[PDB]
Amino acid sequence: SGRGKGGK
Amino acid sequence: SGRGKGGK
Amino acid sequence: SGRGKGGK
Amino acid sequence: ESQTYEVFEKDPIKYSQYQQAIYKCLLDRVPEEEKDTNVQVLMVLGAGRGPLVNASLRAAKQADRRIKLYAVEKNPNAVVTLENWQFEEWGSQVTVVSSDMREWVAPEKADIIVSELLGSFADNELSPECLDGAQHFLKDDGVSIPGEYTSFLAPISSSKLYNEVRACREKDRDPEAQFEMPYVVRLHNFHQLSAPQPCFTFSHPNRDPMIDNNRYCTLEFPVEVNTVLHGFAGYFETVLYQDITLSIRPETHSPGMFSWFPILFPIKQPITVREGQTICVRFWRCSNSKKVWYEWAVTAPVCSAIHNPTGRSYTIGL
Amino acid sequence: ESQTYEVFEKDPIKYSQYQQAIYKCLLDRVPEEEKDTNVQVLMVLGAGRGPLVNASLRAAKQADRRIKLYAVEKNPNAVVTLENWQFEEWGSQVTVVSSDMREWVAPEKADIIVSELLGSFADNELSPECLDGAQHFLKDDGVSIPGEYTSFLAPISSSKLYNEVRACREKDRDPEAQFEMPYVVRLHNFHQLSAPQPCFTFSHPNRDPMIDNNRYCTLEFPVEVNTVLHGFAGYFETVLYQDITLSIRPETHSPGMFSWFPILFPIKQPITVREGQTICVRFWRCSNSKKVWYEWAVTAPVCSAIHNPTGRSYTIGL
Amino acid sequence: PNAPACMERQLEAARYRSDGALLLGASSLSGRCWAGSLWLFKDPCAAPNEGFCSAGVQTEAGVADLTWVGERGILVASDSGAVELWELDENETLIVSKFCKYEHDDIVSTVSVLSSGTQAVSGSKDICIKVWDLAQQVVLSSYRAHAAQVTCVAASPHKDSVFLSCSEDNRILLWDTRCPKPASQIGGYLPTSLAWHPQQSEVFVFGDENGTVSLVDTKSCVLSSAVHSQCVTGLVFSPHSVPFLASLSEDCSLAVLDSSLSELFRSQAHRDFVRDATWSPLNHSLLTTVGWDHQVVHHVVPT
Amino acid sequence: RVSSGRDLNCVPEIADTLGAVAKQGFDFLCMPVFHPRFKREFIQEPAKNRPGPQTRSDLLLSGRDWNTLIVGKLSPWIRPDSKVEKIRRNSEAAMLQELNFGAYLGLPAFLLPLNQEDNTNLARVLTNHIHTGHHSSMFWMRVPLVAPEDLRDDIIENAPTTHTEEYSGEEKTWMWWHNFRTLCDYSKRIAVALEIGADLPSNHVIDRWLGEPIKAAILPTSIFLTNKKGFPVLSKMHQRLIFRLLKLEVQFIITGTNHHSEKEFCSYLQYLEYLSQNRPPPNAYELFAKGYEDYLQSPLQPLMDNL
Ligand SMILES: Nc1ncnc2c1ncn2[C@@H]1O/C(=C/[C@@H](N)CC[C@H](N)C(=O)O)[C@@H](O)[C@H]1O
Ligand SMILES: Nc1ncnc2c1ncn2[C@@H]1O/C(=C/[C@@H](N)CC[C@H](N)C(=O)O)[C@@H](O)[C@H]1O
Repeated sequence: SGRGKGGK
Repeated sequence: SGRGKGGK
Repeated sequence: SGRGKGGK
Repeated sequence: ESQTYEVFEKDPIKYSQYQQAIYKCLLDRVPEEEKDTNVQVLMVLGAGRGPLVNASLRAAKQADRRIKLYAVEKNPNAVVTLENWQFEEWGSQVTVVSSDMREWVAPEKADIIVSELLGSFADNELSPECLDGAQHFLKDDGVSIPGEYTSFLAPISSSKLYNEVRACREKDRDPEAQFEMPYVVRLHNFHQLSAPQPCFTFSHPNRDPMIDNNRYCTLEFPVEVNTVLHGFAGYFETVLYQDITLSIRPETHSPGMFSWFPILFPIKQPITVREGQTICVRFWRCSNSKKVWYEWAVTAPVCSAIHNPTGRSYTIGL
Repeated sequence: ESQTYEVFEKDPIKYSQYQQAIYKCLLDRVPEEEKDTNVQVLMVLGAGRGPLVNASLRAAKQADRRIKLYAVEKNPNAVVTLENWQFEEWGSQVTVVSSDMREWVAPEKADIIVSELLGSFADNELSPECLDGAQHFLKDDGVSIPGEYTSFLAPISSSKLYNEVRACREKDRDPEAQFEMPYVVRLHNFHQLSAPQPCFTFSHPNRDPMIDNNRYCTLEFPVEVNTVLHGFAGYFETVLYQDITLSIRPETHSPGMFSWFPILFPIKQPITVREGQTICVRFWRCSNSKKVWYEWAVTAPVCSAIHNPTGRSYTIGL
Repeated sequence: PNAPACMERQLEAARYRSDGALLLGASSLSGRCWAGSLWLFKDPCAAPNEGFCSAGVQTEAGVADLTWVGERGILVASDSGAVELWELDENETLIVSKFCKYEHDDIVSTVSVLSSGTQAVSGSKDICIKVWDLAQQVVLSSYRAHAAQVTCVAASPHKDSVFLSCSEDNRILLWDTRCPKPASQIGGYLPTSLAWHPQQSEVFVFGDENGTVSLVDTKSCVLSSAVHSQCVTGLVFSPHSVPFLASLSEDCSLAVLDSSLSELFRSQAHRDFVRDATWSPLNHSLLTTVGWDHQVVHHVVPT
Repeated sequence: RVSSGRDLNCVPEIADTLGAVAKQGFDFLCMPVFHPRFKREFIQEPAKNRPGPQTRSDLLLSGRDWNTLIVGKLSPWIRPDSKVEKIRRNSEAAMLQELNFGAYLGLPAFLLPLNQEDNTNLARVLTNHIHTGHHSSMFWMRVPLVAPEDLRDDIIENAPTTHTEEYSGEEKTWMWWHNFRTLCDYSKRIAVALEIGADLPSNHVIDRWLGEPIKAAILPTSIFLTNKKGFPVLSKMHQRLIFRLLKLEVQFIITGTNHHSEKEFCSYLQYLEYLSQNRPPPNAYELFAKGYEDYLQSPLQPLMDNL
């Protein structure tokens, strides 16, 4: 969300 | 188990 | 020399 | 850790086998007429949280023989459990020793030394080195339980496992180190390519001066199928005492015993094997005064690199 | 290697100092009247290619005293040179022993043990551990040459050296390991920021039961300049016997002695230091039964990470 | 004797009362249960044998310190954070709880009865010092003067408003409760034990964490000696007109010192930490020590 | 909603204590693993050869209970930064012993104090244990907002308390934490157990802890006020700090004895629940962003990539 992708 | 540790 | 080895 | 010892203790078969082996040994060493005068000195070498100490006491009760027990353990955390058991239940009959069996200055010699220092490949937890150091406190006619153990190897095919090992590449180490180390694994999606063959054997007590626990074995495996070789499955068998044994070799697997899963020695590069060809593998057991390791290579139908030279990817600390 | 021993041997000052120390010791131990009856047992512990054996014989000739020599060396390659010297020149007066001094079952006790097991930071070649193991074969009134050694540290500034350490990043290891290890370096383009202060001391023979060669030192360095801290220069001093010493500490440097260049302990991140501030450094000498290592940290004017925890980047093998 | 079947291994305290009966305090610092017990031995030579006590009682938690309150009362510094008062029955065959007040927020390490015998002082790991009224079973005052654990509190032998305290904050404080700011700081290594001189009103001794014993006079320089190789656990003056000074340590020894702090007697009878020492009121040359090795040792001191 | 634990330094019977604590409504117990008064010797005879068990058995609780309900506490006598060499050496050996027992038990967390400026050797011993085996456990550094030396009663005649503002001086305990974590090289297993006092310091001291890995907030019973009904409550300023800590989802720890004697113990925990229930409900944005707090994401690239 909030213009982001990926992460964990 | 089976004489092992760790992994994931 | 001077108690050292290796380098370059 | 506490839970590791707790997992060990969940295996009912293993300890009932140790109890049967101690029971038979006590009967062979003390005749009925010496029942009330002969006190056998029993040392549990690597006592953990006390199941082999309890197995020894049950064995002495069922044999109707007198025992004097020492429970030797180097792990101080497990020593807490042992010392709480000693005060609450065991009493004076058990002497808990917080020491490495290789350093302990025993105050008396033993009639029987009991240990369970076995890995999935038998000698991979360093049972030979440990029992070699403890040997000097066993009497001249003394018995070691286990008396013997043998590792076994079998070639396997598993593109599933090959890919599983492949994904174990970590930062800050050799990018191929994951292929130069064994894994304990409950092998499932795989093909055993030839019957397991014996690799390395150790006997206790060891009466071949200067021992030499280093070993070199060549094994030739007939293969009746077209396949791809990805590694070697490792198993073991052990003679606790006479006919009382434990085994994880599939063909002679002790029923209901789950303490050990097989071991897997991978190879870096998969090897194509045609029907009727022979897989020739070479295995070495190596050491210095600090570490023990295995090195391995395939030499037929094609050569592989020697895996784990000088223990560069995997070592077993002494 | 042969050429390494050949470089050691090129230092005329070092051996002439050892000879003077042995010469004085022999005179203090044997009165003139006991000249022809009293044979002193001298053991050269870590004999290399034989210069301290020759230094001992020259010392005994100039003292006009009788000596019985043992030349102990664990390196079998150097043992070849020693055994060829023993047959061709020395004779029966010298007994060459191919052994680790920590394992050797000496057949006689020594009056004097002579060794040169010193690194640029004194104890970094493990002279304390080696002489501790050899201690049991030195007589109750026995002398060890060297009798004592002390390491010294001094804060330094060198963006040139910081960049030199930075460029030592290698594949398959921690990308910052190069900052967690000492280097032997002839420091040239640098600024010494405060006077060298003593770090660790060892005395031989060691009469503090269970020894404990592990150490922890806090040093506070006054800094009179605006600068940038990049690491610590390490040096040492040693008392061979009484007033006969060797030093690489700049202020007391033994003239013309080039056997040791200073050591450098870098820090990962450069530290800004203002005039009038204090540099506080913490150094630890750590070990297990297998390895010895150093750990270090700056705590003032700002904290650094602890460098080399558990010997993760650098260890000295036992 | 209607008491617990077995006393705990770790003997913490030993105190003779006027008639020569011996009061013991013990805790189990290991094993399953971490509690304590209180014991009276009218025959001190039978101690620590349970079947030969006059009275014994189990406490809920460990005994970190204790003291007599007159001839029949017993004040206990507990692990629970409570200061407890126990009392010997008229038959002296039972030890009955009178009060258990949980006022400290951590272990109560030290306790000391003031001159009157109607009030006491407690010190704790909670950093507080409390003044108690023993009859009303209440805290009269609570003081947070220290900046670390309170190691020892010692009531003046003859001045009911004066006591000493020491702590891990490296302070020795002289208290006089008649003052608006009641504490005053007395001028290296942490102080660990305190003992007022029984004859000299403004004189006291203190032991430190490095084995040193020091003689101090409130007025003013201090006389000292390196008596022990480790922490000075306790300091107890003898009952003689010219008292001797017993010192005990984690180094497992007992030393008996003179006026100039010079050694006269040394004992290595204990195999573990020496915890308390008490001089017999009947035979002045007999000093009793207790330790974590579960030994009650009766020493014959050369007087 | 609120995850809370009990802090005790006296546990006479482990099973009985856990039960009493669970009944009170607590989710965990911070407790000593070795008796806090049981000082041990590792170097000098005869005390180094002390027999019997060094502590309570691991068999007293199930593996699940050790893994989820017990937070270990370092013994108070363990002083790795002591000026006395002997204490320093015995403390290093005891600290390693206690941390290794905690890891043996599989404890989810272990509490260590930061109660003075110099904790260099405590950091060194901790860093060394971290680089030895099983890397799962959390270390909670118990550090106060206000150092005991700075909140002592002004009752020492010849040592008055400082009535002058010392801007950086009042922020001292943050520098204790900062230096400690710098030494341990920002290990993610090292977090803060922030201890709250009866009187809060200036806002700048409180804000100094913003962005810090706070895993727990320690509330002594002695900081609680009493209401007309006789039940424990907190000052408006303390409540303001509780609300900030609730947004960080810290675990609250209740330490000390019951000071509201004629009002039961779970009342302290009932008050925290009250504050937790009586907080502003999250808005549309806050309800949407729940789960993404401090979650790093790659910025979308709708030009180079097809969404
Ligand atoms: N050299 C040694 N000296 C003493 N104990 C050792 C040594 N090497 C391993 N051990 C211990 O012996 C052990 C054995 C285990 N493999 C089995 C444990 C236990 N007997 C059980 O069957 O449940 C572990 O507890 C180790 O800590
Ligand atoms: N434990 C040991 N036992 C025997 N020799 C050792 C041991 N440790 C080191 N050495 C040897 O002693 C040595 C010493 C050198 N640092 C000096 C060599 C020589 N004495 C010279 O001054 O030219 C090397 O030759 C090592 O092989």
